[PDB]
Amino acid sequence: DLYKERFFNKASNNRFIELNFKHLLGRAPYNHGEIQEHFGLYHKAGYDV
Amino acid sequence: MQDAITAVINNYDVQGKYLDGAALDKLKAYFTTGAVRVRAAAVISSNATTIIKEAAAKALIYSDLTRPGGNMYTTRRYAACIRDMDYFLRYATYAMLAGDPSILDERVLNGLKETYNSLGVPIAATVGGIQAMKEVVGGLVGPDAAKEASIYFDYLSSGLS
Amino acid sequence: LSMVRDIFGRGYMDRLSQTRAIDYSADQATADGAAQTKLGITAIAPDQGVELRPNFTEADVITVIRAAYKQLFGNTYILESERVIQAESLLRNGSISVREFIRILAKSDLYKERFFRCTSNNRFIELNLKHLLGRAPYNQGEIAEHLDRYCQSGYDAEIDSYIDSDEYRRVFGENTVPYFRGFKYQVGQSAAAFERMRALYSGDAGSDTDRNQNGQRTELTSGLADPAQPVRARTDYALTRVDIPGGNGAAGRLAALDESLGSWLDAARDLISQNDYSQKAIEVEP
Amino acid sequence: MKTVITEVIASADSQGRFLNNTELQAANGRFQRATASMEAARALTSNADSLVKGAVQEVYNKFPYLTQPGQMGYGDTNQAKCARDISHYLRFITYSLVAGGTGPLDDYIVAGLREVNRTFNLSPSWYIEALKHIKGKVGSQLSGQPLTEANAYIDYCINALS
Amino acid sequence: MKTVITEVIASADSQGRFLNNTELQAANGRFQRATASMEAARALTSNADSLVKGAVQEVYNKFPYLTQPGQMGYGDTNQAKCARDISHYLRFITYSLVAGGTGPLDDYIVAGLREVNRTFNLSPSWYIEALKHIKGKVGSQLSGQPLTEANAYIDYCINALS
Amino acid sequence: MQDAFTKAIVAADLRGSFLSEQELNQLTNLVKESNKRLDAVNAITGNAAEIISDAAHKLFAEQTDLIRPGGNAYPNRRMAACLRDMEIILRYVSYALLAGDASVLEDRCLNGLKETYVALGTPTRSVARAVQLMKETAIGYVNSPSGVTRGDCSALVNEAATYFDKAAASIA
Amino acid sequence: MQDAFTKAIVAADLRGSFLSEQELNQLTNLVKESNKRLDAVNAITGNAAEIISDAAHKLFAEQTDLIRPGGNAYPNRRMAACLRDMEIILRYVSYALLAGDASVLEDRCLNGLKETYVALGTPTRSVARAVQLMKETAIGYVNSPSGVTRGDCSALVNEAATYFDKAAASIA
Amino acid sequence: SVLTKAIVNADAEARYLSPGELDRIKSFVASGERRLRIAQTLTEARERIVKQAGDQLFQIRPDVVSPGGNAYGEKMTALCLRDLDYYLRLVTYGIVAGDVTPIEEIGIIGVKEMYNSLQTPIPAVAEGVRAMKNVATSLLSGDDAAEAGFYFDYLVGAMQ
Amino acid sequence: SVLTKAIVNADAEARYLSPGELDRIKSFVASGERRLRIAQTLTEARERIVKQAGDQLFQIRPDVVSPGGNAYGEKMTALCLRDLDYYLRLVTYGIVAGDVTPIEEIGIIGVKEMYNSLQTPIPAVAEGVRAMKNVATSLLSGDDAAEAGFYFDYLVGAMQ
Amino acid sequence: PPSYLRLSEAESKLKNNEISVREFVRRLGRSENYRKRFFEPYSSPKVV
Ligand SMILES: CCC1=C(C)/C(=C/C2=NC(=C\c3[nH]c(/C=C4\NC(=O)[C@H](C)[C@H]4CC)c(C)c3CCC(=O)O)/C(CCC(=O)O)=C2C)NC1=O
Ligand SMILES: CCC1=C(C)/C(=C/C2=NC(=C\c3[nH]c(/C=C4\NC(=O)[C@H](C)[C@H]4CC)c(C)c3CCC(=O)O)/C(CCC(=O)O)=C2C)NC1=O
Ligand SMILES: CCC1=C(C)/C(=C/C2=NC(=C\c3[nH]c(/C=C4\NC(=O)[C@H](C)[C@H]4CC)c(C)c3CCC(=O)O)/C(CCC(=O)O)=C2C)NC1=O
Ligand SMILES: CCC1=C(C)/C(=C/C2=NC(=C\c3[nH]c(/C=C4\NC(=O)[C@H](C)[C@H]4CC)c(C)c3CCC(=O)O)/C(CCC(=O)O)=C2C)NC1=O
Ligand SMILES: CCC1=C(C)/C(=C/C2=NC(=C\c3[nH]c(/C=C4\NC(=O)[C@H](C)[C@H]4CC)c(C)c3CCC(=O)O)/C(CCC(=O)O)=C2C)NC1=O
Ligand SMILES: CCC1=C(C)/C(=C/C2=NC(=C\c3[nH]c(/C=C4\NC(=O)[C@H](C)[C@H]4CC)c(C)c3CCC(=O)O)/C(CCC(=O)O)=C2C)NC1=O
Ligand SMILES: CCC1=C(C)/C(=C/C2=NC(=C\c3[nH]c(/C=C4\NC(=O)[C@H](C)[C@H]4CC)c(C)c3CCC(=O)O)/C(CCC(=O)O)=C2C)NC1=O
Ligand SMILES: CCC1=C(C)/C(=C/C2=NC(=C\c3[nH]c(/C=C4\NC(=O)[C@H](C)[C@H]4CC)c(C)c3CCC(=O)O)/C(CCC(=O)O)=C2C)NC1=O
Ligand SMILES: CCC1=C(C)/C(=C/C2=NC(=C\c3[nH]c(/C=C4\NC(=O)[C@H](C)[C@H]4CC)c(C)c3CCC(=O)O)/C(CCC(=O)O)=C2C)NC1=O
Ligand SMILES: CCC1=C(C)/C(=C/C2=NC(=C\c3[nH]c(/C=C4\NC(=O)[C@H](C)[C@H]4CC)c(C)c3CCC(=O)O)/C(CCC(=O)O)=C2C)NC1=O
Repeated sequence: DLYKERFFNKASNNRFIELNFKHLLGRAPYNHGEIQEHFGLYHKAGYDV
Repeated sequence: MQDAITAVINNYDVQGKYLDGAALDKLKAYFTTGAVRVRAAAVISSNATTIIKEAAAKALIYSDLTRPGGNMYTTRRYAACIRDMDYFLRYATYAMLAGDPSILDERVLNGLKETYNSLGVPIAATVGGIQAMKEVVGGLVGPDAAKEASIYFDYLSSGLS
Repeated sequence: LSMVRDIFGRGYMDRLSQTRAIDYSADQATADGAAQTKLGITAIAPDQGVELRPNFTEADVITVIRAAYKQLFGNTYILESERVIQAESLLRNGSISVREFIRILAKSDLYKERFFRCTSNNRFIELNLKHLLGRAPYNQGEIAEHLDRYCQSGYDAEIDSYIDSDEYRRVFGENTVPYFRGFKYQVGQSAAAFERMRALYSGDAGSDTDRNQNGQRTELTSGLADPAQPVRARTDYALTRVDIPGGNGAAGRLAALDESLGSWLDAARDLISQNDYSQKAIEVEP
Repeated sequence: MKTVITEVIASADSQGRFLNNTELQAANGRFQRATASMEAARALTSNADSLVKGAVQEVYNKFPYLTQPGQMGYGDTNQAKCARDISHYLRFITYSLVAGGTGPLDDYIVAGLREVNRTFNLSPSWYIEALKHIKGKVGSQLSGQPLTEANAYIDYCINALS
Repeated sequence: MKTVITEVIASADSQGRFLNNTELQAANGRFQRATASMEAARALTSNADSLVKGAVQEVYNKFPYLTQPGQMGYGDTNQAKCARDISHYLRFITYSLVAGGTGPLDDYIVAGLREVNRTFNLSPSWYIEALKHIKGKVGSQLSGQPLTEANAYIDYCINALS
Repeated sequence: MQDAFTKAIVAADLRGSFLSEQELNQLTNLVKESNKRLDAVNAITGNAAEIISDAAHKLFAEQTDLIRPGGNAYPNRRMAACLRDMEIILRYVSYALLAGDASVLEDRCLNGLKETYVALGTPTRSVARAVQLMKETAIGYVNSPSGVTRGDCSALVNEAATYFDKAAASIA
Repeated sequence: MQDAFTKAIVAADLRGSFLSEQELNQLTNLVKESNKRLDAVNAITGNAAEIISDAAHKLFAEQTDLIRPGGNAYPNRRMAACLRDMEIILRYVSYALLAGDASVLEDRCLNGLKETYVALGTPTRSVARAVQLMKETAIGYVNSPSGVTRGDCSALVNEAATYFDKAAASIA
Repeated sequence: SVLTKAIVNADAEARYLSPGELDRIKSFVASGERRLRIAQTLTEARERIVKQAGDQLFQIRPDVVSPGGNAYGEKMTALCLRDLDYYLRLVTYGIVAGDVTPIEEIGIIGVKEMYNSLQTPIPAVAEGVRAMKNVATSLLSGDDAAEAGFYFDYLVGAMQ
Repeated sequence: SVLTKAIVNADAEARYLSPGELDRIKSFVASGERRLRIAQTLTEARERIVKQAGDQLFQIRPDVVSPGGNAYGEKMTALCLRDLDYYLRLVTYGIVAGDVTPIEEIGIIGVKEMYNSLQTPIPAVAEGVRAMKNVATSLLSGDDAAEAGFYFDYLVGAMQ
Repeated sequence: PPSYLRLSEAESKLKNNEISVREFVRRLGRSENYRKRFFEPYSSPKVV
């Protein structure tokens, strides 16, 4: 909930997906295909996957 | 700017509606208070200088504000401050005549909060200067006009805070 | 000009002046017209003590009996079967003074059951001073002298010691019902007697028999032994520990700046006194 | 604060008793009397300015020496505090008129009067003479029961000062 | 801010999921429980004044030395800031009662508590003793499920401070 | 102690002023309605016993726990205390009603009362209710009396209610 | 109640000892200066009324708010209370001065006084000032009296001042 | 200062300081040591100058300390001398810099509007300043008294 | 006038008069006879009006007519009432014109500078005008007294 | 100007750098104070 309350619970999916790239991978999103792939996974399988 | 009457006209114009019963009732509610607004403006205008002096005396001077280190220290800044006070009084008198606060937004509040932050002008102290002029005004204008004058001073002061 | 010559010269000749005496304006800022007496004491400020005089019909005797019962037993209900009908009959017949009627009521088994059997000896002394003398204890030594007299001479002799006191005779005489006095400063009275009387006097609605967690505890004795305190105000009047914020006016700042201003202040006052400004010649106009 | 209403209520309370016909009859007196009282009050209220200046002066005319230097009717501050004081008295007279009793006078002017006057070297004689004068002029501002009321309270102050 | 409602919504959202019977059952608990909670809240609200003065004093009675000079229970400002602080706790207890969860306590008093208390030389023991006392007196203002609720949150604060 | 006039006077004095023509006429109106006021106070006095009795019957009808052992209106001693308090409060409400001001009620009766009851274990909510019932019946009497001249007493009925409501609020 | 000797005795007793030759001579000196002390107490008694009056005139000269409505020395009742307190404090200061010890002042007058005034709404800073003015005038009199033998009373003037200063500090 | 004034004019013609607008600076530097000394001397006697100025003022214009006067009363007089203390301070600043500069921004621009609001009679403030000239000037050598006097007469001039 | 004001705004925007502008000319001209009557009454009582203004003034400010007062003396008072006569005249002009154009060019623009030079206290001139309002207004019907009163309060306003 | 026409709010707008000097000049050109005193009395040819 430390990560979830701060970076997921009050932002949209674009801010959340780009914050995942900054925190976990340490780099910025590369194209629109990286974001349109990840949010499809979020809607299909939830935040844990 | 807009007043009571043009507020209604423009609200209907965007719908392309002729004025209907609800509109006509609003305009009546303005016209029926009109003579009282005029009398109140003549009291404020003719006591302008005394209102500022009594408002400053209750809410600004005899204080750290007027002492070295204070924002209304120096004849320059004291003059700028009571100059401002005159603006507020004068425009509130316009808003109250018009029966619409839109002029207070267009010609007074827009950017003023940040202008004061940028110069260091104390906001809370300025609000007290506004609410002291209201206090004086409400005595001078009487039962007829007290509530109606008061609201545009309150509009001004919640516009800064 | 001419309107000047005629309606204007003599007129200026000092008549024009006479002077400029008049006013005053205001006028302390804040509120409080004779209120303070709001702390439940409005009825009491100085409560009006009931004197019963001779050749009295009855209505006066019934009023004195009600006042004496309200003073000795507080606002506590007394059953008609609990009233000392013999003492009321002796007072109605003028056979006893109001003082001796109070002695009979204070020695009664009802006063012994309510105030002596239900309460600690120190609280019984605090209450006897309240009921019989209308005041709080001045010193812990006064509670000790009454406690030693009680231990040596028993109950009825302690009651007589309050009623035969020169203080009782000087303040109530023989014909006045005791009334609450601790809200006045008397000559020789401790300033703490007011605060202690207020702690003992919970207002007119107060019951001295209240078995709820404080009424049987010594309200005053905790404080007395030493330097430590004040009285519980049940505390919605002692401002519930207002922490004394400090009534200090905007002038506070002037004081600070003029402290430099204060060097000029003296010069102000100092030249004012050598000087009077009645002089108005002012110009020279060479 | 002593009024007919507070007095009867005080007397009921102290006997643990509801207000009865005795006490309500009393109250009716106070209410029936309000018209005369309040007429006196309005007349004393609007003439206050001149009643005060009239009485102030009369204190100096009756005690000429007061207005010489070194004396207590000299200089702006003494003469100012005098007008004020008579004004206080007239004010409480109007209050007593409106209230239906001497309470306002008892609580705000009578309680403590002599101690104060004695510490400050204020002679009651002045104040009696201020009030005697006010009583003279109020003879032609009022009549009938409003005058009797005005008189009742002016005289009450004069007795408080003797 | 943690309430039963926010918790179930958070759990749904994080699985990208509509609220289902599991989550609505949960919510019914919070709503069914509101009556007891809000009774506790009203009682704690109106007694606030005395609950605070009672607990403040008890801190000095249990730690006598605090009230001596040179100490942190001395002078108007310390004793003032103390009453205020206990008042903050009771305030958030009522909020937690009304809200249906510990959120208000977690967000406004628990997050950061120790760092603050450690920088300012404030011993938790005082605050525990303030709360233990408040718990003693709330035994006779409430009973049944309102008392259990009041207790739940008072105890929650005491555990936060240990 | 204050009455409605005395209150005016205290506020005027705090300004340093003779009473305002505003305040004067407010008080002229109180004198105008004073016969009605006397009837209203008389309505309560003339039915005090029944007002208390009827309030009482109904209080214990609702709250049968008070008259069980363990209950705060049991045994006879406690019931007599409860009946006595009902009378005391009705009495100070009638005083306030003659006065046109709540102060005697607040200062001599309501001040400290809640804390007394809590110390005693007396259930304040039940006491508040007993006061609400006295109000219903008292006003009943103010509104429907013996051969009083017909007119409108609603202003006075309201004011009486606020005194009953002050007491209730103060105690609950 | 203590005086300067009694104080010595209490401290000696707490050691379990007969008075030290140190303490003996300190007390021999108090007896040495006792005629001066009697004149000093007499200076205050002989001008009590003027000391209070003059302090008073000057207090209200400075603080003209106290004598306006609401102000705490308005109306006559409050002014008489304020004049009375000025006398009470001057009285206990004179007692301390005869005694050579502040205890009667602290125990019978100053103990609880501040909290009394705060409860009452009496402005303590004004009361402190009235005490400072009494001090100025009282000492004036101690220093310049009717045909007293010429000598040095500064030790006693200091001690009197500390009693005035105790009271001021205790109250403000 | 003299520096500020010279420079501000310089940047205005996109030019370099010329051989005249250098000579004044040199004069000022030599003058400044003397100028600094005069200000220090004035500062030492400030309380005496103000007080004696205040007596000289109220004799010449008793009306300001009278019933309908702006400075009537003990604390309306206290503020009046404080204003006289303000202006003496600004006069020491003006002398030291060698140019009036800062004093203008601190105490004349806006002064009409300030005092009109307070209803202070401006020309009697000008008199209070003349009174200070008279006192201050009696504590300085002839040459230094003149140099000081220019700055007093400026303030007197600006309140006009 | 109302005419001059309307037209000047018309010409400056290069246009014919508005319905509004035409309406006010019509309402104005309808009040012609009434406005002329208001001026006549006041012209007819001019000597009485200044005097009563002059008494009201010297009670309220006995100082102006005192040693250090601008109007001190018989001929310093004569000129003062003459100035009061001037302003009443201008007020009659304004009332018949229906605006201030004439009042303004003749007696307010430049008035601060004139009176500052003469050292006349401006705000006590404003009082003299209030005093004239009070007298003049007591010789006119309620409706006409208000219409006149606007022009008195304007002059009072402009001396500010 | 003897505290005349001037620029209430005009001065604060020019300083503050809310308005630039060219702009302030343009405001000054179209104003009553200007129309009167330079266009109030002249045929259409010398005013230009
Ligand atoms: C916080 C919750 C949340 C929202 C609301 C959300 C919106 C959202 N919609 C998106 C795309 C989209 N959204 C639509 C929606 C529409 N197309 C239409 O023509 C219709 C008008 C409309 C359907 C009613 C389409 C077509 C795209 C894909 C656009 C593209 O890639 O070309 C994207 C880009 C990433 C992606 O394609 O997955 C985001 C972030 N994302 C989120 O995380
Ligand atoms: C350093 C620049 C500077 C100056 C000079 C200045 C003056 C100044 N003078 C003031 C008042 C005052 N000043 C005076 C002065 C006078 N009365 C007279 O009649 C005489 C003509 C004159 C004395 C020579 C008086 C009487 C007041 C009180 C006016 C009032 O309170 O209404 C006040 C308001 C009180 C305050 O809050 O300080 C200010 C700010 N402020 C500044 O920042
Ligand atoms: C020590 C025990 C004791 C006794 C014995 C006693 C007797 C006594 N009876 C009294 C009155 C009285 N006693 C009676 C008795 C009677 N009237 C008749 O006609 C009958 C013949 C008789 C009843 C059998 C009456 C009527 C009064 C009232 C007299 C009055 O006030 O007019 C009074 C006057 C005080 C009062 O009225 O309370 C006393 C002291 N008091 C005591 O303390
Ligand atoms: C232990 C010895 C002792 C002291 C010292 C004492 C002080 C004291 N002063 C009091 C009131 C008072 N004290 C004053 C004094 C003053 N008013 C002013 O404006 C001046 C600044 C000042 C006089 C110099 C006044 C006016 C009151 C009455 C306040 C009121 O009731 O409104 C009261 C409240 C009770 C009463 O009014 O009698 C106490 C207890 N009481 C004591 O028993
Ligand atoms: C100033 C006027 C005044 C009031 C208002 C007053 C209230 C009051 N009520 C009391 C007791 C009481 N009051 C009640 C009242 C009730 N019990 C219930 O269950 C009901 C809810 C309620 C009746 C409606 C009872 C039962 C007691 C006795 C408590 C006990 O001793 O256990 C007591 C304790 C002393 C005594 O028992 O006589 C006081 C002081 N006292 C006063 O002097
Ligand atoms: C609320 C009711 C109330 C009254 C009645 C009242 C009287 C009163 N008059 C006072 C003073 C005074 N009273 C006067 C009276 C007069 N001087 C004259 O020229 C005449 C001879 C006379 C008028 C007839 C004078 C001169 C003083 C100043 C005494 C002094 O401080 O030396 C003072 C001392 C405080 C002060 O200096 O103001 C009080 C309390 N105060 C009150 O609060
Ligand atoms: C929103 C919830 C919240 C809490 C709980 C809170 C606690 C808190 N208590 C503080 C101080 C304090 N707290 C106390 C507490 C006490 N003093 C005593 O007499 C007793 C021993 C004790 C009460 C039991 C004291 C004395 C200080 C002043 C510490 C200092 O600045 O030296 C401060 C430092 C800022 C300040 O000085 O006010 C915080 C933040 N602040 C918050 O915002
Ligand atoms: C002994 C003390 C005393 C009392 C009690 C008193 C009552 C009294 N009530 C009166 C009127 C009245 N009283 C009422 C009262 C009511 N009308 C209703 O319909 C309600 C049921 C009731 C509400 C309280 C009304 C409506 C009038 C007639 C209007 C009026 O005189 O104000 C009158 C005027 C004469 C009359 O019209 O009968 C008197 C004298 N006078 C007194 O001196
Ligand atoms: C009735 C009670 C009583 C009194 C009052 C009393 C006074 C008294 N004061 C004395 C001396 C004196 N009293 C003073 C007092 C002063 N010197 C000053 O210059 C100061 C103004 C003043 C300060 C308080 C001095 C200096 C002496 C002479 C030295 C001494 O004897 O200690 C003496 C010694 C005889 C003498 O030299 O005159 C007596 C008996 N004796 C008594 O039995
Ligand atoms: C037409 C609408 C309008 C308004 C309202 C307005 C306000 C305004 N106030 C300003 C400055 C200022 N405003 C103040 C005001 C105050 N000082 C205080 O201490 C008090 C709290 C307060 C008076 C009550 C001061 C002292 C300055 C000068 C800041 C500086 O020195 O630069 C400035 C900067 C330009 C200038 O100095 O004139 C503007 C534009 N401008 C506008 O165009």
